[PDB]
Amino acid sequence: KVRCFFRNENQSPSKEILGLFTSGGLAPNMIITNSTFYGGYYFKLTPFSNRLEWL
Amino acid sequence: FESSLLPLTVPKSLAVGVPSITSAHFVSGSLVLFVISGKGYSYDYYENTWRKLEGISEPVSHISGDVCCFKGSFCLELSNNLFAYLRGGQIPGTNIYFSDNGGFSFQLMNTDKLSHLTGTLGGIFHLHSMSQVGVLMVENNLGTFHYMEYPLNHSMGIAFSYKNLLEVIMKPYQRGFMVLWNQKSILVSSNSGQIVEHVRLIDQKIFTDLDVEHANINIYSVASNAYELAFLVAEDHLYYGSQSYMGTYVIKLPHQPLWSTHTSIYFEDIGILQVLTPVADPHFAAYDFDKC
Ligand SMILES: *[C@@H]1O[C@H](CO)[C@@H](O)[C@H](O)[C@H]1NC(C)=O
Ligand SMILES: *[C@@H]1O[C@H](CO)[C@@H](O)[C@H](O)[C@H]1NC(C)=O
Repeated sequence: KVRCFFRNENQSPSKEILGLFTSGGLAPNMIITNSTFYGGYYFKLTPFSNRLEWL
Repeated sequence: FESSLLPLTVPKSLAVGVPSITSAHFVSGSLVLFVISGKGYSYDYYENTWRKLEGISEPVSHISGDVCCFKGSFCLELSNNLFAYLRGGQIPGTNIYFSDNGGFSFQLMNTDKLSHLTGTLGGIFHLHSMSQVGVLMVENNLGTFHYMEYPLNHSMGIAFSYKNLLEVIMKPYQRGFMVLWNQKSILVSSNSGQIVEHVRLIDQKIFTDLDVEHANINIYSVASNAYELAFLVAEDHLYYGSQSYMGTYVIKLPHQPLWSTHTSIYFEDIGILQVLTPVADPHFAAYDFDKC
């Protein structure tokens, strides 16, 4: 289980960037790769009313 | 605004006492809706026929609506929905009105819908972009947006300061963009009102937040476009900026004496700003238009 946040000129987590990317319908993807493996895991779209960062 | 036009006048049969346009709105068809002295009126520009609106019983300050005109029945019925409200009214006791067909008939809209709300009413808006009805609700010095519909039903947006009142401009293409501006402030919303943020000004390639009241400038006019935004500040200043995602950047244009107490700016086309001033001719009583 991991908590991740978009980093801009503000290093601290920001509840505006999350709101922008969620109001556009955009959520991060994790790409796990190996010598012989490729896998993708999508962060579930959630309202940014409370969440300060992606989980 | 080519040629010269006589000023628009009330025929005087349906005397409306003082003739102050509190708001005007372009409904589908040849009709134009004015709120004169708290009463709705419809004017047909091809005729000179003025029609008072019977549905609105209590005084209203503003009429709000959204217009699409892709050639179809859809954008027509989208254009039909309208709201009539008194900006600044108490949250409880003010009566809001809705029109299902153009502006022709107005029906009062029921309170039970928003009891859970107390404070002044900055505005009631139909947000067809998000398929949502949003009310700008002012419960303190700060103001918020509340969305009546299921998802988010009664879901508050992030609060923004709101001393005094604000005028709200909706972008034509229903991209979701909004401009909230008054004399001492200008706020923009990339979102549909959920996040309301200050505009950033560029000076010598450094960007910084702009507070109109802080810099003491007083904005005299704003011109709004589908993708762009400009405003003219009373002390001969003109700012042009590109409103978009990731914030809005505004650059101050080179100096020019463009302010003359009757001037106003508007966007003729993408990339073409127009400064317009009515000059009065004593003999002919029809106004010339000085264009820049
Ligand atoms: C659904 O949305 C609410 C509103 O913030 C949130 O608190 C809740 O955790 C969400 N539920 C799920 C399962 O994501
Ligand atoms: C409205 O939303 C609230 C929470 O946002 C929810 O608890 C309620 O069930 C919803 N009711 C209707 C009628 O949509």
